[PDB]
Amino acid sequence: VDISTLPRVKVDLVKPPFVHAHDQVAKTGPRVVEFTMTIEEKKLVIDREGTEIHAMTFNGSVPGPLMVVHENDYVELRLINPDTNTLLHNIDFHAATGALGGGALTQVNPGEETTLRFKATKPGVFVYHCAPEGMVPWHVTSGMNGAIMVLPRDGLKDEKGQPLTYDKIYYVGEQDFYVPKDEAGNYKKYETPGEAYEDAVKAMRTLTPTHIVFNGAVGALTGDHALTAAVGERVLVVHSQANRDTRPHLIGGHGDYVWATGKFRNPPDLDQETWLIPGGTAGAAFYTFRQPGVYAYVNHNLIEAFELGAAGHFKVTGEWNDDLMTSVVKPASM
Amino acid sequence: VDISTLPRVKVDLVKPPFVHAHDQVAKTGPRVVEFTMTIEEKKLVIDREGTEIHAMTFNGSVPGPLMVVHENDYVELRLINPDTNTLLHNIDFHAATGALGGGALTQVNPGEETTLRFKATKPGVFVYHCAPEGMVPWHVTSGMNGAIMVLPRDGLKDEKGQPLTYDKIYYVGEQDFYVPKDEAGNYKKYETPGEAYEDAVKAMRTLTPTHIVFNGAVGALTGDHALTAAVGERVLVVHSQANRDTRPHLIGGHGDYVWATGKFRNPPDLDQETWLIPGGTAGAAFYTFRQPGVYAYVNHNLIEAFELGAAGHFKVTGEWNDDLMTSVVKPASM
Amino acid sequence: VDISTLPRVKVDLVKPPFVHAHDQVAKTGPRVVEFTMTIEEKKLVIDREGTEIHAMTFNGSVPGPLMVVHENDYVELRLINPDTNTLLHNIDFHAATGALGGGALTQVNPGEETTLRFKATKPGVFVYHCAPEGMVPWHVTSGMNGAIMVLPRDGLKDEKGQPLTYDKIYYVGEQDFYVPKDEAGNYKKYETPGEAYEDAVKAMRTLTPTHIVFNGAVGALTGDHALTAAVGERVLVVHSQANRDTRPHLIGGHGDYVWATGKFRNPPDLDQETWLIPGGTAGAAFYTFRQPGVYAYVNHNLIEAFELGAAGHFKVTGEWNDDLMTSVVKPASM
Ligand SMILES: [Cu+2]
Ligand SMILES: [Cu+2]
Ligand SMILES: [Cu+2]
Ligand SMILES: [Cu+2]
Ligand SMILES: [Cu+2]
Ligand SMILES: [Cu+2]
Repeated sequence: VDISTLPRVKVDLVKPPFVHAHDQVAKTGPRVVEFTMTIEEKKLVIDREGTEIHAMTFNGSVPGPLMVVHENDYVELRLINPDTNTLLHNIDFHAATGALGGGALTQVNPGEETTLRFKATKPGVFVYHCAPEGMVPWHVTSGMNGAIMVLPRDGLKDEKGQPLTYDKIYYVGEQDFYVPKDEAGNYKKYETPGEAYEDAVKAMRTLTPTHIVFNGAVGALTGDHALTAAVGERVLVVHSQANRDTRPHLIGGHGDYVWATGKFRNPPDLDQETWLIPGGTAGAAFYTFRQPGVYAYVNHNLIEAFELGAAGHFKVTGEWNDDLMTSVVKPASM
Repeated sequence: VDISTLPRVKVDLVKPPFVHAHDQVAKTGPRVVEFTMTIEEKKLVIDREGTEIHAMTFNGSVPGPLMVVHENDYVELRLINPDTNTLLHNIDFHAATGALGGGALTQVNPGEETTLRFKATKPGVFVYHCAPEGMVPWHVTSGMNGAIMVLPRDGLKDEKGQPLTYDKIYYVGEQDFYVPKDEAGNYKKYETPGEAYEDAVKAMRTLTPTHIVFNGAVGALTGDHALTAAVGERVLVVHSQANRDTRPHLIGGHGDYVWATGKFRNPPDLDQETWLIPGGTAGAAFYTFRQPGVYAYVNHNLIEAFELGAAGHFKVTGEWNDDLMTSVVKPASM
Repeated sequence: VDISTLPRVKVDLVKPPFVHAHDQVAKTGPRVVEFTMTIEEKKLVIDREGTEIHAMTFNGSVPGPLMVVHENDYVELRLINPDTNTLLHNIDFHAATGALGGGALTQVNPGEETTLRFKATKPGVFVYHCAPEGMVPWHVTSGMNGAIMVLPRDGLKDEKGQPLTYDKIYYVGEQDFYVPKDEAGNYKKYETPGEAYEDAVKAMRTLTPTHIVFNGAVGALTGDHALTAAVGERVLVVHSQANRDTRPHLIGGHGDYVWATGKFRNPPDLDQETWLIPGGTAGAAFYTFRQPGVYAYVNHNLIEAFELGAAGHFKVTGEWNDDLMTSVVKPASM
């Protein structure tokens, strides 16, 4: 087969929790979709008390952008490592076949550039992350991870076969930070990551994170930055994790359709309250709202949710329904 | 639809691991089932060495009672907070839709009372727990949790469709306690929970429990308080967890039918040895015994089972079967 | 039924990750397969820095050998405890029914021998381990565990029904060691296990392992001891765990067919990137390779993989495929 006959299309990626424009059903044969990502290292504030870390990011955000392609398309990515960085990076896709998911061919030193083309042969949601030889967990637990969705050429289907169309799509990436704290119980500071590597390893070896955040900060999805919807809309939430297990939960709602492993060739589950997403994988949930108000989106390890910071908010417009839930007797003195 | 035409029925709840009387198949249309729960705070001994904690409970037991209703019924709960308590409580159902599962409408200060009515629209086993704004994990990891079973209007079915009828039903609730210990390695004591909140938070932030118990105490289901059955009986064990993952295991037996997420609209699994129940969810297992004797029911994280206290016992009456298992040569010297 | 009419067959077990000779489809009725295992206690080096532990083993290896039988066969095991050991051991199968999986009938003091016969009535992969009264986690987290595969009498089938034949079969057993370290941060040494029991308990109570290894040592499956295959071959990897959850991942590949709980009466999953295997269970993955080169086989808790030592290697011979993955622009300066 000649690759030079398929059409080409350029896409510009958007900062999460929003996704770039796309169609839910394909209207073309296989194509060549062209993305562009610039690695960047920067200081990040990840809580209210002003805790600072040295994060490494794709396109300058934790997590990286969510790419969306169709099955049997050709994904061509152009990765740039500017001259102001200091480390060696390389991407690694869980959707590509062979050569360590592409990590053996995308090693770029500071001030370099590479291009990798692969074929998306399996539909579902997959995880991509950095993976340099000898520093994999340090690069991954600092923010170099993201997801990619390979939709089927015909669309999503329920357990029987009828199509499933969504109105909105959000992308939530959970991230666990292991910040090294000195003997007095205070977090430390450094100048460059090379001074932080040793303490980062020593803190990672304890297997317990210090922070767990949605979208790269505490409260990054609550307040004015909350997600939005209306009663009757259909939302697809793509949840991702790269190093640790997670159990998403939508307080007040359920999961109408859940791919907990994120593979669309399998029939989904029904009426899930809390599903488990293993570490190093992405899951998808499909929900249609039925009541207005504010919703919580948490990791139902309640200590990780309400003590470490893994919580977000939904705002849904609409009109109440006294048949589903009603307050018969308001709180009185007797 | 008029709610005032459906019949009403009052139910009195029973202390676990026993369940109140009910029918496995519905013989009426939708009804209104009326429960009553009184919150109560008390000192609990949770091990053999006499470790004391300040537990908060529904109806004065850890875990709370197990309610049983049918699909599309109307659950009306009347929650009372006596004047001798000191905190603010509110229930939160994972089976109700909207308003944070009912937590935004059931806040009762000490010496108050409220009534909440919702509609059980999805069959399966669900978790309910307390959830006050700012103290969710502290209230939940002290004993304010339980389960509720919404059976289908026609009964349980296997993976092909034939009905599944059980003879007995037991309810096991696993609970993890994070008891604060002082510098010498000894557990601390307090007078009221307000003095314990700070150390409780500091101990919870370590993500490792100090105790893990079945039915609210070490050895609460072993000895004379063990569960009972006979060879040929059919038992449904409803296992619950509210904060941490668990992996139940029946030593010597299996799981004939397992709903690991606890949703009956999904086909069960077959011949499970150890299934995983995520944190903040309830699962159901259906087993028919084939050999007499004593059985262990453990959390197959063996350190949590035999070092922290998550173990219980079954006593089964019947006659042995030399065909399944037999001792050919008893332990000899050669 | 008379047991004395079925044919008998002796099998000699092989050190992992290799399996003794067997057929994928049965060519006889039910038989009586005879195994032999000798318990042995020995000092093991489990890392590069020469950390020593006192391991207890079946047949002198961590993990124990993998037995393979067919459904409805009769497994007869003869367990020997030589006079040079010092503890009391007893095996415990998750595939047998009744009497604590066989632990109540196989207690052998040093210098003894026993024989146990049971019937394999459920197909799948199961875990067996030692379980003495009062020392279960200490005996299990020192290397006394393994797996057993009970194949169906007709062979493995995919989600629709077509047979699945494998060319090679490997067995990977993950093991977590809790080595006690003294106040200076150095691992301790002892003479006999009786001196190590107390510190072993105190270290186990922290719920965090110090080492996590494939096949009983760091780097035991990398280098010249890596697993081998060719492009187009079909491999069945049987992964086991006895105390802790694990999430296997094949970097560069996928899971074509996955039994994550390891029970063959259930339809497998498709196109898994990372599946979760609960603690105290065994799972099976079936993969056919499509690209040559070196593959990583890791626990995708990347801290446990690349910081504690849970990693192995595949070497696949064959010819590259520029259509699946290709390097369009090699790393350049621009
Ligand atoms: Cu990197
Ligand atoms: Cu990965
Ligand atoms: Cu409360
Ligand atoms: Cu909850
Ligand atoms: Cu032993
Ligand atoms: Cu076991």
